[PDB]
Order: sequence, then structure tokens, then C-alpha cells
Amino acid sequence: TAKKFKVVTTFTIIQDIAQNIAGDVAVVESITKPGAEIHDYQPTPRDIVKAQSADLILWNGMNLERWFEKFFESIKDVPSAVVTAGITPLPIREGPYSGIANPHAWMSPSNALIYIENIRKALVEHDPAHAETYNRNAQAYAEKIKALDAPLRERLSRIPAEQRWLVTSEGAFSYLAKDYGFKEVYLWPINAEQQGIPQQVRHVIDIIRENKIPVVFSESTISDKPAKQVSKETGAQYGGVLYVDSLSGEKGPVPTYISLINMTVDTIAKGFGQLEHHHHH
Ligand SMILES: [Fe+3]
Repeated sequence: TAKKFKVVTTFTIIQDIAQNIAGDVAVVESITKPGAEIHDYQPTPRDIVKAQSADLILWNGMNLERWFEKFFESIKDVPSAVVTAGITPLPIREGPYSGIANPHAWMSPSNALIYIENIRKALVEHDPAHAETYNRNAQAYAEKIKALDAPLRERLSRIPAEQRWLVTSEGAFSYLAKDYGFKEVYLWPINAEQQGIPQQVRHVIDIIRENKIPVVFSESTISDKPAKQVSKETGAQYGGVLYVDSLSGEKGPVPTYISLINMTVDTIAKGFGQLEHHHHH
């Protein structure tokens, strides 16, 4: 058989999901590389050539990729497909992007089942010669995602309802927090060049003090300094780096979509746990 069906995605979470559905019969490549900021990414000549060479382009939609529309004007005769059809959007409530959908829908495992379904449909339509391989790989991979729900829930189970505050830098965890009963606090609603972050840093400092929230987090594609400022001024621990916008590289700590969900939930649970330094009181 000749060269495989080539799929190009806008960022790495879609790439890894799509690659599991594709298995060995298609090659899935990501426009943005691990670690790169994906909201205001600036496409390069490599990105255009890679997209022009694909047989299918997958993107998130929900205004995640602010660059995609201009980028896509420069690609001729490549079909695109949004992978979030059927997602129920949560709105951004503050800032210059109030009213636009919060696009980080993949942070909910049960939304991943909708991503998988939409990717599977797109692949079967545009490469029907391998339809049965996509359908079987999509089914098998949905079962892996469904098996995550019960252990993720167990991992968070000793944080009582009123202590479940998720304090992060980007408000990128709203779909995860909704599924698992967390109240979200963020330093900015969504990545962008924007006013109001120093103000919000001080608003969040007050919320942590009033509710005795023990931990705050940052994310892997943005600067950890505002979160460290919050930790310094409140006494809350800096709980480390959460992954939402990007996987790591293939040899780093978060190589797959499932690992991103597990590491993020585990890092959250470790931030609330009492297993630090201990004395005999
Ligand atoms: Fe984001």
C-alpha cells in the first residue's frame, strides 16, 4: 500500500486523540509543537506546507485557535472539520472575551467521548477505505477514556465538597471542575494579551485568604509568576504545573491525552493532601 492518509491537527491534544483512532493506517501531525502557546500562536511556513499536504485538517473550534481563520485562507482544497460539534459550551464570564465560549472542552473525559466521535466520523468520511479500522479503534479508545472516570473520582474523594476550589492561572479547567464538583478561580479567564491581571491577582489573593484554600497552580505553556505571586502573598502552596493546552514531548512527563488527564488530576489531589513534612506533636 502507498503513503498513508495524512491528517493535520491544530494542537497536540487533538493529535494524540486522533492518532489513537487512526492507529497504523493514518499519520496524524500537529501544527503546534509540545509546549507552544496555542491561543495566539503565529503560524510559520512549515505549518502552511504541512497543512497544504494533508488530506484532512482537524481543529477545535469554539474560538480556541484565533489564528486558524487567517491560516486556513492560505490552504487550498484541504477539507477541515471541527471536532467539538455536539459539545455544550461553557461561557467565559469576565474580561475582554466575556460571552465567547470557553474552548477547553477536552479537559472533561466525557467530552473526550464527543471529540472521539467527531474525529471518527471525519476520518471515516474522508478515508472510507479504512472505516472499520477507525470504528474499532474509536470504540476501543472510548472504553479506555470511560475507565478513567471512577479512579479520577476516587483520587479526589477525600477533598470535602466545600474545600474543592481549583485555583489556576488560565481559567482553562471549567469543564473538568464542573464534572468533579470543583469551584474554579483563575488569574485570567483565557490566554490573551489583556489588561486586568494585576487586579485579578489581588482579587484571588483575597478569595484564598477568605476560604483558606491551600494550593494554587499554573499551566505548562504560560508563565508561572502570577501563580507564584499568589502563593507568596497568601501562604498557599504552589502546587505545580498543570497540563491543559499542550501535551509534553514523547519522552516527557505528559505524552498522551490520558496521561494529561491523570497527571492533572493527580497533581490537583497532591496539592490538597496532607502528606508533606510531619512531626510528633
Ligand atoms: Fe488555553
